[PDB]
Amino acid sequence: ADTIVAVELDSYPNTDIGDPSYPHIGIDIKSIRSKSTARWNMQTGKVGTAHISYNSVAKRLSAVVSYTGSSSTTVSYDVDLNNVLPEWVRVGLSATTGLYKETNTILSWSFTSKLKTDANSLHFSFNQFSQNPKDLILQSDATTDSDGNLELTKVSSSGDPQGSSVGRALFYAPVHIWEKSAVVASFDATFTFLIKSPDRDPADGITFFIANTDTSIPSGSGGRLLGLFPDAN
Amino acid sequence: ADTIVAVELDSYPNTDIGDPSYPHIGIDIKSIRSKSTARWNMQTGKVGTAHISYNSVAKRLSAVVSYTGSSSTTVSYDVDLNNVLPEWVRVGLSATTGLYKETNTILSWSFTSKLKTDANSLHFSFNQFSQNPKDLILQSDATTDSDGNLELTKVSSSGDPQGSSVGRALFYAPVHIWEKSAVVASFDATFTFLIKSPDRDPADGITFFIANTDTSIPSGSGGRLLGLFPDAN
Amino acid sequence: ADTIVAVELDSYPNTDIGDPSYPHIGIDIKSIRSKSTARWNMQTGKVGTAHISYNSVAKRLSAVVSYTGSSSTTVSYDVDLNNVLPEWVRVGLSATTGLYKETNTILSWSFTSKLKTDANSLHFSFNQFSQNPKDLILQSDATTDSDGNLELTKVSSSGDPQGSSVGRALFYAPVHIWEKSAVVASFDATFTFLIKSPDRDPADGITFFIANTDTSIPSGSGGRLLGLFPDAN
Amino acid sequence: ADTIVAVELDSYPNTDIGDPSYPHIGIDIKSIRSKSTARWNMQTGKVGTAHISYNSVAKRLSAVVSYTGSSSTTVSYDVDLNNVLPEWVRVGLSATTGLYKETNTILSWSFTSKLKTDANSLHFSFNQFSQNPKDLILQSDATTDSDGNLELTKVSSSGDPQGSSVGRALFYAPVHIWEKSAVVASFDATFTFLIKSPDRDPADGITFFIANTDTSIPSGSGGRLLGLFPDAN
Ligand SMILES: [Mn+2]
Ligand SMILES: [Mn+2]
Ligand SMILES: [Mn+2]
Ligand SMILES: [Mn+2]
Ligand SMILES: [Mn+2]
Ligand SMILES: [Mn+2]
Ligand SMILES: [Mn+2]
Ligand SMILES: [Mn+2]
Ligand SMILES: [Mn+2]
Ligand SMILES: [Mn+2]
Ligand SMILES: [Mn+2]
Ligand SMILES: [Mn+2]
Repeated sequence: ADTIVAVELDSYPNTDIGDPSYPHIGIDIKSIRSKSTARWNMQTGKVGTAHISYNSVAKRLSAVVSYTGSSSTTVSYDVDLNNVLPEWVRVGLSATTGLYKETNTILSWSFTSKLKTDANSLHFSFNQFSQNPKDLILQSDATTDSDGNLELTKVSSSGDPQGSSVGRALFYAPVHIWEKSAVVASFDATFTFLIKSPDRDPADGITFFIANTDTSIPSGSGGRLLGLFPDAN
Repeated sequence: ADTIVAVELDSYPNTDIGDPSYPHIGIDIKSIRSKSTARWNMQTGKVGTAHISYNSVAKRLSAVVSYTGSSSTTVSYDVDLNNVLPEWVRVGLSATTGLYKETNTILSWSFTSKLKTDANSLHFSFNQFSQNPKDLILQSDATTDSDGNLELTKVSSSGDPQGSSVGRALFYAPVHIWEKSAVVASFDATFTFLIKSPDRDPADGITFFIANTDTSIPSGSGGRLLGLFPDAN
Repeated sequence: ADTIVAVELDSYPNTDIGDPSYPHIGIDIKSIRSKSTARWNMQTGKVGTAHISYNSVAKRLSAVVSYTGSSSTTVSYDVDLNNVLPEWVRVGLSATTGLYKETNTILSWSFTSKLKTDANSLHFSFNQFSQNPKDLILQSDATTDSDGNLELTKVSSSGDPQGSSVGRALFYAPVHIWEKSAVVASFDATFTFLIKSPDRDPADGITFFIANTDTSIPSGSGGRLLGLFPDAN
Repeated sequence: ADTIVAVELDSYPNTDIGDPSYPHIGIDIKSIRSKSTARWNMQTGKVGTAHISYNSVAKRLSAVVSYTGSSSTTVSYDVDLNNVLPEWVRVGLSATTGLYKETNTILSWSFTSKLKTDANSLHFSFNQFSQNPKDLILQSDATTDSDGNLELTKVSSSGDPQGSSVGRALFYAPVHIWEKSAVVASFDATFTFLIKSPDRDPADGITFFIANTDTSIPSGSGGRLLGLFPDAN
């Protein structure tokens, strides 16, 4: 299986598998069962912004989600990512839909990682996406539309979101997030998203994640498993 | 008085005023009495590197000091800097010497701050310093030498450090580290230093600090007070 | 007098003083009489974007102005800026109005300069401006409005532009754009603007400029002189 | 065949194929026969630095090579790279040796490309290289040594350079250097190198190049052809 670290924007509460009884954002460390979660006042229909940051010294993975002119949602979890993730990784975005749906549009995405022992670094940012982006590995249904937006999950020609869909987008170049005796390593990511839906209770969510470089959509990882895990353990 | 936040590289143990009985690095929040300290295996004579980072979401000020081919020293303190510092600040470097001395040479210094509500930012970096640097506010004895290094404390023409000296260097432009309803704010700083000394027990240390924009060397802030505070409260 | 280098977005054709008989953008080197100009298809009422770049090796100052979904305007001039500008400078934005008016709103502004001999650098960017920005030197009428925009020239409470106005905004920290034996130096700047006007022929324009660090609005530098020069020589 | 743009640090004068009768750096546009060259006061044994920059507005490819405490070598060529290169490319470093040899060690390499229509970007930098770098495509003999240096051409266990060797290193992620109606696109690259040799006349050189994303070492592209072209046309 893969090794996964992620910040989930969980729109549908799957109380049966540990999820709180309300939309939320959480930090997942090798398990869909978030190590930490926080109430997310979902603004279906409005453009949101997610910011994720971490550094090997403070060892505190944090994330904040906001919408113009409205309070933000934040979540943090203390953990030394060097204990979880391998030295070389690929970073990406994933999203799913199940019985209930929603659009999982990504309008922009930037990422920066630095490894000091000087200081090697990788930084990329898309304010728009082109169809057939050669610097992205699109998995599942994920695709880029004519507007320059990244649709992680299927969206009809009418723009209507489809259920039971899954997709991911990984940056092409692997990233060296750590090495023995490195002095400090850090990474920061930001993405803007647009979740729309005709459903009274939209599902399932969007995530920013980091995994082994050969990561792929696990068998039956749809719906409540945000396309990151094979099961709910 | 000033409002000060700092990461101190305390070379001399002043046990009388809270200091541990060994060289150390610490985080000071409006008091020379560090809120958190860690043992610093001082490498007198070798070039060291300090890295300081913080973001408004994780709210954890961290710092790591290292030397080539040798373990590093780290220290962190959980605190919401928005509660301590004013919205506009100036960042700088300070250093002192008392009865016992040491050189407090700065070879390079970089700093980055971002404020998102987009994202305003300020970034500067010196790999060398020119004499009469117009983008630095030099306070006390602090000066730039012919080699392009910043000498925070007095150093004889022979290169010998002098005791009872104090100096600071602030970046010229004020920095807006926070604003109401900002989504996230962060800053990161790095500097390389060279502390040399003929003394068996060198003093007193070097700090990276953030304070009110009109900050200045407090009356009798020399020696064990690292040129940041008027007293030891 | 001051030493000035600038990229002018000249909205009003002052044919009497060398100006072409149409709105234009030009590169000015110590003279309002541009060394090079190009036809500017002014989009009064729409948000424009200006990008200015230069490096000591290619020695070619360039600038491009564009508006969404419409062709751009470009202008270049080969010149070694080390022959014109002093080693330390301040960069800024200026704008004016005369008999005829227009708003000269700046929505964002970023700047980056690098000097290698390593590589010292300065970078700042505002996606919004706060009233009473401590990292800007506002000259003349220039002010920040409640929306977070920079109004270089007077704008009535109703938003109506006023004639015979002048204003400039300089970044606070001086910039070291060059030093003897430097290997390469470069700078890049971008700003977005909004020029509105009830006039059939709006005036006078907006500029990005670089000058001596103590530069100020020259006596009677209003109107066609874009607040940069004392006369039209 | 491939589409190649490159800055060559040509250490051996192959006068028969257009080369000047002295070591030189040049800009090659789809031909080993440089469109522009300049005398290179080669400092065999000392660490050199190369800086390459270009932007779609000025349309002037430039490069400068220097060594500590000694004059630099510069070369420029006016050309709209959008006419030569395809929209998606891969950037890299290449080097060769023929009858005569030299080491072609790369100590660091950074690259930045921006495409505005906002502003997509890619930036990476290595201050050291790890063996088996997953974010580099190593071609030919190119390899990373235990010191963290990139050896483009074969170097014996004793550190002695070998003749008749060729190698290249490409960054893993493709780069989108241009798109229709883009406002401005730019790229900048820097690398430090170490060329050593026991030969009275070392060969053959090092280059930074940009080519089609599937570029590879052309058949018999060794020696004077710097591993970029199949012939000398
Ligand atoms: Mn970098
Ligand atoms: Mn951040
Ligand atoms: Mn319901
Ligand atoms: Mn910035
Ligand atoms: Mn950092
Ligand atoms: Mn002792
Ligand atoms: Mn920099
Ligand atoms: Mn640019
Ligand atoms: Mn008219
Ligand atoms: Mn970028
Ligand atoms: Mn450059
Ligand atoms: Mn010879």
